[PDB]
Amino acid sequence: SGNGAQGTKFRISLGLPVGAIMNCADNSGARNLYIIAVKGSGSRLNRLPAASLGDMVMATVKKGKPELRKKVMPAIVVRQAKSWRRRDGVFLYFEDNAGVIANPKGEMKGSAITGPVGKECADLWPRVASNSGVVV
Amino acid sequence: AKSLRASSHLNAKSVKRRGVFQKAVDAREQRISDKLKEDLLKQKLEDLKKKEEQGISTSGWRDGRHHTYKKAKLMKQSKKKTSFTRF
Amino acid sequence: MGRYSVKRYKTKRRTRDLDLIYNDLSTKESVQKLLNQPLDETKPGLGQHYCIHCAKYMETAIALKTHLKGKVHKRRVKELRGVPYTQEVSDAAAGYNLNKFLNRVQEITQSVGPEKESNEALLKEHLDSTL
Amino acid sequence: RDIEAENGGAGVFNVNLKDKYLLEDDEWKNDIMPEILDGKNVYDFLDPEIAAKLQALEEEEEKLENEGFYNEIYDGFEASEVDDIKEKAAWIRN
Amino acid sequence: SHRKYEAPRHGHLGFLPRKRAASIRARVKAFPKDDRSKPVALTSFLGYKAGMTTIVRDLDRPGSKFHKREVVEAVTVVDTPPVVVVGVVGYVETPRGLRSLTTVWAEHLSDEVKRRFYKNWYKSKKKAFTKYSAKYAQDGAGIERELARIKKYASVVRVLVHTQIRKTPLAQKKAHLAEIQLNGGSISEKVDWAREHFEKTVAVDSVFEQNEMIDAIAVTKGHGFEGVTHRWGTKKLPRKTHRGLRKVACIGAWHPAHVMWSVARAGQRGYHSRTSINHKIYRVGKGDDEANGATSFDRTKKTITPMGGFVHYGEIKNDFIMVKGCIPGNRKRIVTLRKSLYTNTSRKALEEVSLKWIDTASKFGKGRFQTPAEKHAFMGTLKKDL
Amino acid sequence: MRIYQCHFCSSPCYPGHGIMFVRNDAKEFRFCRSKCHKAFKQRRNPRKLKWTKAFRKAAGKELAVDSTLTFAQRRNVPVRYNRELVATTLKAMARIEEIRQKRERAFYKNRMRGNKEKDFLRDKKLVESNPELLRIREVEIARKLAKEQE
RNA sequence: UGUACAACGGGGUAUUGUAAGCAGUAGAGUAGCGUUACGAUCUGCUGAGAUUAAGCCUUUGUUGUCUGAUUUGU
RNA sequence: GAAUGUUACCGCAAUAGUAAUUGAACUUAGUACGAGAGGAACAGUUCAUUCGGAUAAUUGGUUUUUGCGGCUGUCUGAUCAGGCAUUGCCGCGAAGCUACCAUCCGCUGGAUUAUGGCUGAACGCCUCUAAGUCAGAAUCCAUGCUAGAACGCGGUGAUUUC
RNA sequence: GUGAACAGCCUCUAGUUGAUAGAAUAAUGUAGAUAAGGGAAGUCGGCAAAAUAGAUCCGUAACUUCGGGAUAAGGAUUGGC
Ligand SMILES: [Mg+2]
Ligand SMILES: [Mg+2]
Ligand SMILES: [Mg+2]
Ligand SMILES: [Mg+2]
Ligand SMILES: [Mg+2]
Ligand SMILES: [Mg+2]
Ligand SMILES: [Mg+2]
Ligand SMILES: [Mg+2]
Ligand SMILES: [Mg+2]
Ligand SMILES: [Mg+2]
Ligand SMILES: [Mg+2]
Ligand SMILES: [Zn+2]
Ligand SMILES: [Zn+2]
Repeated sequence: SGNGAQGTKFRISLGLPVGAIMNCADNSGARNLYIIAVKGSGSRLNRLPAASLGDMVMATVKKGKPELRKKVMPAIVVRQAKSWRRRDGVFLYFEDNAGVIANPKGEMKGSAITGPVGKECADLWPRVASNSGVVV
Repeated sequence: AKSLRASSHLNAKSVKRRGVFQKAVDAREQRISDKLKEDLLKQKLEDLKKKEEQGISTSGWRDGRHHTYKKAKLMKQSKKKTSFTRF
Repeated sequence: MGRYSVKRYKTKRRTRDLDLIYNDLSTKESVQKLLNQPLDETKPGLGQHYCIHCAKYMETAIALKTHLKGKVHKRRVKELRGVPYTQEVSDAAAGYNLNKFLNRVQEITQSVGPEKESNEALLKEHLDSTL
Repeated sequence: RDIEAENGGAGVFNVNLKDKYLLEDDEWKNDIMPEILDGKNVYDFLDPEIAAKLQALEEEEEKLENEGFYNEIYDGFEASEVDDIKEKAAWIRN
Repeated sequence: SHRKYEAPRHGHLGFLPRKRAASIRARVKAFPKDDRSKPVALTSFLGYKAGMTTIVRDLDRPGSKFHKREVVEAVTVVDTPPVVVVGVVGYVETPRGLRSLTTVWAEHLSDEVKRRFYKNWYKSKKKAFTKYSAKYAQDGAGIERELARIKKYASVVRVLVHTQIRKTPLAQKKAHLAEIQLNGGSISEKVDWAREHFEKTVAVDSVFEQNEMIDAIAVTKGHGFEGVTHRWGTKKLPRKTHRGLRKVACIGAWHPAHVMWSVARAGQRGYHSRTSINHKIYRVGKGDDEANGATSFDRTKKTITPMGGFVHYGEIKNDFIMVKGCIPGNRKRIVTLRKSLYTNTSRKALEEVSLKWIDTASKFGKGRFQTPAEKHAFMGTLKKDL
Repeated sequence: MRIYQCHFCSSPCYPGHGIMFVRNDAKEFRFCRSKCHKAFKQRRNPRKLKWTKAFRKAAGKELAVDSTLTFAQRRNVPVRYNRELVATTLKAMARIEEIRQKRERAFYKNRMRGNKEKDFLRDKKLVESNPELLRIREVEIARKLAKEQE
């Protein structure tokens, strides 16, 4: 379930297939992230790899700093607009899809995250929880 | 990964199975048997309360009907030559 | 369910909420910040000509003036009049945190309300003078 | 960890969190706290001196009952006459 | 030549043929292994599937992310009134398998189980077992001889029971009759148990208890004739493909000059016999309990029946079994509940279930209230109430 | 485990029911039904939709301020568990609900007084304004009574 | 010829969103002489009114129905 | 689906098919090992990938329920109540169907391969092999699952008054 | 009548009510629709659908044979009383 993730992950509804564009919620200068791959994705004919909340993806920066663009970096999904079920008994969703730029060990490039962060992602990644100001 | 038919996993499963899982199964079986006996006793008590207001050789053939039917069947099989064991 | 409502009120095409706009209009500092915006190349009109009530950018001051002389803007202004209807109102209607709802209502009636009205009046006269 | 290892081990031992409760009575540690009652949450009704508050409510209710909070003929008309009027109006509407 | 990209085949070849089941009551193909040391016990039970609802469970599972937390789970309700013991069958072992040697019936049978022997009950003279009942006279010779034969020769003992379908809300009056294997002491002990239990009822809590894993055996819901796309899960062909897109494009391109049995074809979907295993019993509810839908956390005096009743079924007025998840079959279908064939070695088989809440909102719509009293309390006074 | 109130219509939201939406300012919006959720997405006004508790309270259809309505509020300062306090709370909740129902009934009766007077005046005016149909009614009743007599 | 069956009716359970009719002093104004006339709309009677098995649950009510044809033997 | 007296209920199982798969996590443990840098596994536990079989409590989708409400144009003198617009259009919408867009479930006995052995000749040494024999792979045959020979079978009930 | 309009839709005069029918509502079709999240990852190829659309006002680039391009583009609005 990825390197740097703390523990196991239970299944979440998949919202972001390959080719999706999500907002960047950190302060590293990127404006949006373009998903090109999903870490830990399965193998099945014709099936697109898809990401969910708390998943690590490989993303290129489409809008942002010119020095920041034209390279592939790991990212962690912190918000999705597709509704998913919490085991406490409610389906819930956010307004947008959003992620943060991280390293293969799961450490944030930026120093803070703007906007709410999903509880699943915050509990899975200790550095996201350290940099998060709003957790749900 | 180790398959469902993996020998060492099955051996470890048997070692675990002989212990607490079998003990819990035995305790549940004893409780269920006690409840079944209680249910039979309660039905007996209700039947007694209802009646308060109101008040070996196994050889040979089973019966004559069975004797007649089986003898006719064997005679028919012999006549039509459709027997499995007898020429 | 139908296509018109689906493609207007998709989650990715959502607009700013009325209680957020009311909070923006309540304080004079927020109104000043929204009137004096930094130049953004990604916004219509370089981030200028922003209607606070409708939370909408215009490409030009003449477009902002035509928007102000319209029924859609009047509809939003009429919507932004009374209590903002937060979750406390629904809780009080169900019978939950009634005293908190009453305190919020009297605070809106006494302090937040007239200040927001005066800020709206100053914004209206500023827009009329500059446009 | 010694208790866990002697009982079940890691991932098998089920610790009782209520053993550390500092209550008035130790018999209350293994008590199930109710949460729902007839569509209401118990926790937002739970409060000390709720007995005194309910007593004040009961006094107010008795005052209302004494005041009379919970408790066919018109000017120039009798009961039979108004029944006849109602019956004829129902006939006319039908 | 070889296929360029590997992919698993569509469908399971072990569930063939996908034909309609022979009977609406699914057959029990295997019973648990008999242990002669254990006391006498039934190996299965009969119920009627009523519907599904929702629970909240306080989870105690060490090592889990949801340890010491609440989870919302779906459960299935099976109406299980007591069954009636009406017969016993003895089975001997032969080089050709198990063979039934003889069957002994009880003296008195009810009309519920007599209707199982008739296609036209209202026109019949109702003569079934009327001469068999005469063999119980003058000390029951014949009956005793057949019981002695079962004691002497049988290696397997099964008890014939029938459902009390009059206690359910079902419109059907004909009862269901089935064989349940007896696992317990010696053959003589099994025969004595069956004889003493003739014309007696067995309740579901004298077969199962809470926190036990059971198996559900039933015929699935029928769907009629179906195309390959939904029968086997094949991919749809592109838009406006000639002769249809809900097909397999090429059913054969290779030498055998036949259609292979392993190629997806259109046909019957549903109404198949299925046996699913390891369903945990969440509650064994008693029908005479006024609050069998209440928990220690939820103090509302209510039964298991939702507002308006179960859709297409009705109320639950008897004992019931609440198991988690889903089981094959649809509402009001007869189901067989079987004991586990092995000693399960998972911790979920040893977990103790504590329920915090049981959903009783209406299943006939977006139900918002658990009780009619709650609905009246929320809405207030209506025009017709004054 | 908790019963929530719908953001749109104040109906109870039981576990596993409805849907929640989280905004950018960490505000949760719970809806008991897809109906309320879609109304919120369309940005309709629950104080303008008549089937909502917000509208009913605003318009005075049911009582909104009472002593029995001040016993429920969010408790942000917990108290230590006490068995007798729990029992007292469990009895008090039933008593409070019974009293609140009595007062709601009284409020509705006070709101609906005068309907009998209005209906009687309408019936009297109709009877005064329709003389010919009353004559037809009298003829029909007299013929029926004659038929019963003979 | 009955915990009989059916067609209606009743009660629940749901869906929508406040029926027709009447009234008001609420209604931007305008016209004639404070009043009257017109007036989108608003408010009250009114969670009203309508629908609810056709594959929902239930039923002390009303009205009826219970019958023809074919074949089968060791 | 005819036929072997008729009719009904409960069963047996020849044969045919067969199904599960992979990764990660806690603990073992910063332990064995190691100047260091680094760093395992068995036993005990928890999730997930792919596949398969179901299921509709909840969420989402779907609407001729033409169920409720609304809109444009026209028509029935107006109100009311309605017609038509090739399902007129818009919002909600039960029931049903359905989704890795929802939820649940998917095992355990014998015999073996490579290989490691025991006893032991051939060959007065020796040798796992010659006779004999112990273990051992996701393998094989079974257990379990699906169908049930329409010319395989058993047990049991009733068997006609013109 | 609506409407710029011999457009589309509804109606009066006049004229038709013709085209084998009945019962059910499986698969596959022919014709027509809707769909969460993503948005061409599909495909040889955005094929097909979707999106745009009337009218009023603001505004409108390169190039040019100076006539055009042009409804360029891009914006604000529309009911009733
Ligand atoms: Mg492909
Ligand atoms: Mg499926
Ligand atoms: Mg339902
Ligand atoms: Mg291990
Ligand atoms: Mg019209
Ligand atoms: Mg040797
Ligand atoms: Mg056969
Ligand atoms: Mg879509
Ligand atoms: Mg491509
Ligand atoms: Mg491709
Ligand atoms: Mg051009
Ligand atoms: Zn505006
Ligand atoms: Zn709601």
